[PDB]
Amino acid sequence: SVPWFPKKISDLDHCANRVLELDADHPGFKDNVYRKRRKYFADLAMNYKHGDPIPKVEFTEEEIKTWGTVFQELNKLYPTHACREYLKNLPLLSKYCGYREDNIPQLEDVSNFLKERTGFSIRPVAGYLSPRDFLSGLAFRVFHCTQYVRHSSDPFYTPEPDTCHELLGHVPLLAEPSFAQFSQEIGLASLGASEEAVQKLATCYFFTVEFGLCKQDGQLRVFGAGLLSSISELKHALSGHAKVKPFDPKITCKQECLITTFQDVYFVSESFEDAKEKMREFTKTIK
Ligand SMILES: CCCn1c(=O)[nH]c(=O)c2c1nc(Cc1nc3cc4c(cc3[nH]1)OCO4)n2Cc1ccccc1
Ligand SMILES: [Fe+3]
Repeated sequence: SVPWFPKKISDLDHCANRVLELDADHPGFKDNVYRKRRKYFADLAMNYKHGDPIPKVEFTEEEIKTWGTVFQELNKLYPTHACREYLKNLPLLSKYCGYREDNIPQLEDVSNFLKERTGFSIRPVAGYLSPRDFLSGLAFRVFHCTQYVRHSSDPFYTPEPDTCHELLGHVPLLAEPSFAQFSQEIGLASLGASEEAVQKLATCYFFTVEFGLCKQDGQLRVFGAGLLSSISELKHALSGHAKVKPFDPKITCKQECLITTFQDVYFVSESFEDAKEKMREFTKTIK
């Protein structure tokens, strides 16, 4: 008995809304106005259907300032920290999608850019989905993406994904063919897979797509989106203070995914091609 899974891109309409409303420690928890703004974003995502243009948003001066603060600091770090594929694609986004300190890019523009480059596209998502449903988007080269901005009281830290994390952390690598293929194959492996297998694929995703390191020309570089949008952990990850291990799915999938602190350990992939090969070998063992 295989569980239901999407068979075509529009089938994500039936799981994208199955969202499993701020946590007590959220910076905007007591902010009625921010709460109202978040309801606005959540409704845009809930009402979205595949085929729609993604609704364009007029961001407030406050939201744009928060983005600018994060953008400015992270861009100082990227040349010495980010992998070559990230650095190659970031300027294309400045040119074609309006990445600037004083402008938050629109998801529809970024989606059109990705569609041309690698066939990836964006779907706005209200909030957290099951790992099964989130990974199933990747099978159709769909990235479920938050559209809201973090609270302005703390521009540097966010307990959840926001659109700064999506646009600065995830998008430049989805524009890279080798990474897009790697990501899609995680989604494909997940379709109709056992609960057990889905969880293991989710953890492998976490320690590559979200917090991965890679080796390039003998150096350690960052490709994980969660690192690329966190000023403090981006620096920490390439400091001598961090614990590092080679990416190895059978080992990596045993590691706990930390959400409110720095990771205990980071995994180093040799290349996106090699990570992809290692996942192919791994998925055979859990089908
Ligand atoms: C299968 C992987 C786990 N996983 C899941 O099971 N379901 C998801 O919906 C999911 C997810 N992962 C991410 C995307 C994501 N990026 C993150 C970056 C972070 C983070 C959490 C993140 N979740 O904390 C540290 O930095 N999402 C999208 C998401 C959207 C809105 C709120 C939370 C999460
Ligand atoms: Fe993420």
